[PDB]
Amino acid sequence: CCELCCNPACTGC
Repeated sequence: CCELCCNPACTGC
């Protein structure tokens, strides 16, 4: 998770 994206690629917010 980066900020809002908790996907296994940081592209799922």
